[PDB]
Amino acid sequence: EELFMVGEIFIYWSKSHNFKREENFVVQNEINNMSFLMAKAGDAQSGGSDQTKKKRRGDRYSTLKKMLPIGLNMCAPKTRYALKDVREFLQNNLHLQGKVEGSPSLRWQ
Amino acid sequence: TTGEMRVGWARPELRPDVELGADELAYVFNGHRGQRWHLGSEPFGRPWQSGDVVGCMIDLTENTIIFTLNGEVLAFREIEIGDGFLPVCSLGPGQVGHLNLGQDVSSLRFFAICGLQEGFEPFAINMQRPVTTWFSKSLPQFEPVPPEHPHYEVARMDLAHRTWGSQNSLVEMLFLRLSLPVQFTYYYSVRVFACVWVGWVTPDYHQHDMNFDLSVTVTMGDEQGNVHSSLKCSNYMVWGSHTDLVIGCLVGLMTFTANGKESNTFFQVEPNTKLFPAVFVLPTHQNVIQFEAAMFLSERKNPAPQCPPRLEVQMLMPVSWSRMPNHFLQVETRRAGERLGWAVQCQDPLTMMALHIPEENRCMDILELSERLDLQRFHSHTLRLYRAVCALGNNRVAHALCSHVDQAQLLHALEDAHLPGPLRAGYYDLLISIHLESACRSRRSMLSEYIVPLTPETRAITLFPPGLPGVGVTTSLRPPHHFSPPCFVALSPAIPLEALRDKALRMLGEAVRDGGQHARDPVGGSVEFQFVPVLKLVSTLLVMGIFGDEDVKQILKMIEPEGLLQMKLPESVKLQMCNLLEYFCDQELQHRVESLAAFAERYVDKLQANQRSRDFHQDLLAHCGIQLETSLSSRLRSLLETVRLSLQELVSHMVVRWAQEDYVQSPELVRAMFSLLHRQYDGLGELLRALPRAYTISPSSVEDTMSLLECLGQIRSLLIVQEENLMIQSIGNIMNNKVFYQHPNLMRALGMHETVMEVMVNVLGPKMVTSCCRFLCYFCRISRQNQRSMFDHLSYLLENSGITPLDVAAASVIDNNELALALQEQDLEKVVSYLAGCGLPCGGERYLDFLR
Amino acid sequence: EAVILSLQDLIGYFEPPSEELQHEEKQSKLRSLRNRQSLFQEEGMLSLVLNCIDRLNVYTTYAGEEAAESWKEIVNLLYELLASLIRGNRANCALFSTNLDWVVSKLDRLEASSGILEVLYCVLIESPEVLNIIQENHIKSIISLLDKHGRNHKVLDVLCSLCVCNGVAVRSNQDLITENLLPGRELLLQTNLINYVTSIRPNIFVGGKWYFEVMVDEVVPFLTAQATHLRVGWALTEGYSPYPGGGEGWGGNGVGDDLYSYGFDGLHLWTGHVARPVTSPGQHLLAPEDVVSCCLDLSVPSISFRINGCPVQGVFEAFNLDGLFFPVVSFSAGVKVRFLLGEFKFLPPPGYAPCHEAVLPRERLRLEPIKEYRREGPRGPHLVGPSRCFVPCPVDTVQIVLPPHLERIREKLAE
Amino acid sequence: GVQVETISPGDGRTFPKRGQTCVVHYTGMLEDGKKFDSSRDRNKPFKFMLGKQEVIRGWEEGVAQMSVGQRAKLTISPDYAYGATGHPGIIPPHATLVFDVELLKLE
Repeated sequence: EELFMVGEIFIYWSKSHNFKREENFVVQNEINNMSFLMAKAGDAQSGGSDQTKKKRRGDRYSTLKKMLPIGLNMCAPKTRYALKDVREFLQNNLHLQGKVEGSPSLRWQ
Repeated sequence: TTGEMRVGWARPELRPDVELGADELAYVFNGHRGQRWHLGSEPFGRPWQSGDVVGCMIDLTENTIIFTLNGEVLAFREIEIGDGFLPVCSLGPGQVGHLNLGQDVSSLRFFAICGLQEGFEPFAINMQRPVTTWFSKSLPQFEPVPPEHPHYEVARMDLAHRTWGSQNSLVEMLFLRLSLPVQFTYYYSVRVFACVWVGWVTPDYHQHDMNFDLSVTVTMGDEQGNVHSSLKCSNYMVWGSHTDLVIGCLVGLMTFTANGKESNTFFQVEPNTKLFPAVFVLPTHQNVIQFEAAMFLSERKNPAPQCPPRLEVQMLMPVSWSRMPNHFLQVETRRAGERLGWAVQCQDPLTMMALHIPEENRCMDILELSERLDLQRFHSHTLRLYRAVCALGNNRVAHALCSHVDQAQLLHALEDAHLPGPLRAGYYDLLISIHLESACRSRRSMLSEYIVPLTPETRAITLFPPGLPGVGVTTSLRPPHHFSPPCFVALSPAIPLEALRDKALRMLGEAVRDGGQHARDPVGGSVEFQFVPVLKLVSTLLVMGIFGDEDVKQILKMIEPEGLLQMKLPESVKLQMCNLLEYFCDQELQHRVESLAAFAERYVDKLQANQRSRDFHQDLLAHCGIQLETSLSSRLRSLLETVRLSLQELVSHMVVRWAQEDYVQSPELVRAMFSLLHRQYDGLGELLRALPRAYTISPSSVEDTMSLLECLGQIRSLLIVQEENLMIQSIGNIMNNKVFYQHPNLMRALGMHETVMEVMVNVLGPKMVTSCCRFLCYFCRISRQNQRSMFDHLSYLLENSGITPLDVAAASVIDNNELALALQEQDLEKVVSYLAGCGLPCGGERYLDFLR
Repeated sequence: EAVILSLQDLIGYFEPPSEELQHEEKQSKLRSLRNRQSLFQEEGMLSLVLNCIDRLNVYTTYAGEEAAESWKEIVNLLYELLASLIRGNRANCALFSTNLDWVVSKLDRLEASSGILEVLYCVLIESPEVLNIIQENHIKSIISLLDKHGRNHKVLDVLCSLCVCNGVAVRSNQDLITENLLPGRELLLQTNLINYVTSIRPNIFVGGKWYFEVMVDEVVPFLTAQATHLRVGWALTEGYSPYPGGGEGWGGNGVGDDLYSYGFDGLHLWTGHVARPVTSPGQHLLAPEDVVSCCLDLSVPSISFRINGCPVQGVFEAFNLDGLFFPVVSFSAGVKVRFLLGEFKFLPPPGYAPCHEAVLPRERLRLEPIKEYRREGPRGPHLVGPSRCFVPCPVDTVQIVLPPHLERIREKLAE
Repeated sequence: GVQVETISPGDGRTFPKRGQTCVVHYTGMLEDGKKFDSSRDRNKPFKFMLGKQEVIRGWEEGVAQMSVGQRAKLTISPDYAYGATGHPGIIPPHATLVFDVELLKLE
């Protein structure tokens, strides 16, 4: 939390794995692997995109993450995210679009 | 510090008196042991120790209560969204804690670790204001018995009595204070079925225990030390198959008839003090007790003597309890202490805005009303009642209100933000009422009149700045209000003016600033109370015509800027604000008329020298008006070029936006709004209508004119209904002024006579008629055209005069051939018909003289 | 049963239009309402219901009442029914312009008084002449009824209605309201701003004779518009809870019946909040020169407060001697005062142990705010309590004995 | 009748004279102490010439028993006060008053 940073990017690669977990029937086979025998923790990294002190200012916004929320609507539909457009924020927009599509997987729960 | 302390979300509905946790209306966890409660205890991980910052979280929509421990999850999930939940904490015996809520500056490990990440809302993001938390007193206070009180179960019927006994075999200690005390012969009596401490109780009682007797007397010395032995013995009353009787007759000295028969006064006699006829009762299971020389019911109230026992609805029988919320009292005390000398210091003043109910004395702060909603509402109605009793003018009564309200208390009403809003609206309206109302009456119509003096100062007014209503050039008159500050030995209530306008202006800066910086406290608990009472106070005080120009400029900067108008608003607030803009339009119009009349007076001698350089002369002034088709005429043209016309347009530019986006529901808003709209466009025509009411006057006479003006402000105030004498006084004074001779034209420019006639209207539904008709007659006498203006109402005056008022008709008819012609024959039909009514006379000579 | 049914049917028939409706349609339905109101009005159904209100009020429970059990309801509905006729047409109120004395006469019935109050409300809200008619009499009964019946929001709304017609204001009634409410300062909710009471005690308790002194250091008599009180005196543990909200009578000290006190000026002790007028060796304020001194006695009641050791008479009697007793100093605002638990400026015969000497267990001296829910640390406002509280009482030992082998073992142990 | 009781000494000297422009702070509450007035509530001092006879008889008498700078409670009798009239809607008929009189200065 104090870093808000590359450590979050290291978590972001795990978030890409979360998209992979979101990606087939073999993912259910991991439960079949569990038959012989997660991603939510990584969500904190998405919060880092909103950033250090600017995050404290974020409650006053009601900070930058709200613009990322616009990407979340697009997430249901990912080079296309770039069309909505600080290029790093577009990368942060993509991981949020992925986490939002991962959030669509949370609807299954 | 470490220790048990239930903490978590709960509901408003919860009873404070009950121990927290086990009840349905809570969702909380332990510190010690670390488990939790809803409907009973559940296991729950990690008890906290001292220095373990907590944090507690809820999702509504999805329903969860995730308590955090230094931001760590370890619950009360899937709760129904009911009341809207209170955050809550509750200490055990001697455990210590420190709740803190919101203020991101104060935000710490509790928040940064989890708060603005997952997406959640600490309380001061909601508010500029510090929260007002609540807590139980240990002290019992009676509250009237709810149906099913644990299961104690009151009932009533009326020989005076009432039935009792919990249907439940419930355990212990009812403390039944009766609702109504005493003040300083009367039978009382109590009947009990299946041991009990019958007697009488002081208002300050607060002991809830199985113990009895337990609560004192006093004996003065004479510092000789002699013996002024008498002093005190009252601090109360007590005692200790088949039923029994026990009265409590008093005024005065106490009595105690065990089994209906005397057993000595174990306690007796008192100065002049309240005593509830309370009884303490350990239940003896089913059917326990019953209740009831003039009756107590008589002594307690107005109907004393009115002897027979009239049992009453207030005769409630509350149990004293224990634990009730009583407001944190945000601002509190500023004590500081020392040792090795043990000095202690406080110094700083600050105050509760207290009240009490005398019948049950208690130091009940007004802020406490905010949860005490019923009694709150009742108080708001008391405020409306004072607003009604102040009664538009009627100043005499108002001083009695000054006895009951205090100026400073209203100033505190200006002070507090935590005060719940309806009451606030009531108090600021009291400030409008007790004081300012006479001012707005005095200067409303007089705002309409637009008269000006011919002082040389009026010669210097101009129009353009080298626009805006900021100038204090004012001129005109509008006679000063006379205050009558209220001594209490042995006719217009007053304020510290300059302070109150300062307090109020500051109040606006501190009002608009909060929403300009944006927040949602919202001050009164609603935006409507966050502005309307205040903007009322301001617009009204502004009507009063105080405010030095710089402060009005402060209002303008507060609005234009060149902003309150920047703000999105509630309908009502928009209404008041429209009244405010309306005052600006009236003020600017006063500026316009003022500049134009000022130019008239400036142009007078320039014309009159031209008149004589080598009525019908007024027609020559019309020749001056023939300038439309002599360089001075070019000066006149240039002045039209000035007269033709940001302010008016901003009113357009935004009021139209209101009427657009808002959908202006509720009339009157609309009416005043488009009244503004119409009056901004073509202010020239609004001026056109305005002019006849305006009338220039010679400065040397103005003083007397001023006096004459107040006479209107006498009668027009008296237009609204003893008082008839005040009126005769007023109209008499209107006779007394020489100006009424000197300037008849202003008099008729005033409604004046019709206003007097209006009184006649009210009078005609009786001795006032005399002053009225005398006035109207002489008013006919003073000039020719005025006789016409009075001529217009003859159908009314004639038809009314069945009986002197008719003499006015006569005077209206006397001189003019024109008026003589002017009447239609029907009016004569009315006269001759009344003469036909002279078949049964001497009014006939009167009507015939009218024909004469 | 037919009567109840007809009543409910009439009250329903006249149902006032809802405000939620579009303005126009509501106005039309409202005209229909005015019209129907007049339509029962010329027919004398009004006065018929008046006769019902008369004859039903003839008794109060007779007739075989169990068959008539419905009565408490019946007559109720009629008042409401009457109200139903009133709210629109002014002619109704005009017919009540004569009957109003009767309306007040039925006002005292209690049995359906709230609805009767709706009647009278509905009457008074309309035609002004009816307001003119009412006298220096019936209104007094109105307020008396308000005394009789809690704090209805409604009742003051009546008086608010009595004050003003439609724009004109009938002043006699107004002054009448004034005389009949305001002087009593009882049934109305009287109010005033009050400075916070604040009280502090030095360290920890007592409970023989015991004594202390308190120099005033700094007191302004009238800082803040309220006078600055500075009471001083002893109090028992669980019977004095000086919460910031105050004590009974506009705040104060002596407010506890479980409390004892003195100070300020004119002497005069406080108990039960009540002051009683003690004499002084030249009565004087607790100005800084003056020094309170207090010697509470065990068993023996009276606390002989003294002005620099000058006697202030005999005082208290018959204590609630239960649990620890402690010194207290109430004060407010511009107060600064010195405790003198022992640097005494006076030394009474009283046989007291000095309160400085009270610190015998482990009680480090330190003034405390009594009980108290809150502590204003720099970290922030603490929430605290309830906290906790003598002549020690050991359990018996002697009623026991040591058996032979074990008594010998405890003798060899004894050596 | 009126039974004035001293609170604090002032100069301890100059009793009021006829025609002096007495200037005071005070507060007024009933027999039972129900507050009804205070000059402090306005903060602006009350001002009254004495011997001007404008005040109730018990005030004109009660101030006279005081001296410059002096503070005193004044428990004026109803007969010397509003009395049987009462104070029209303020003080009920036959009601004794209580005043925390605080004479700022005799003049």
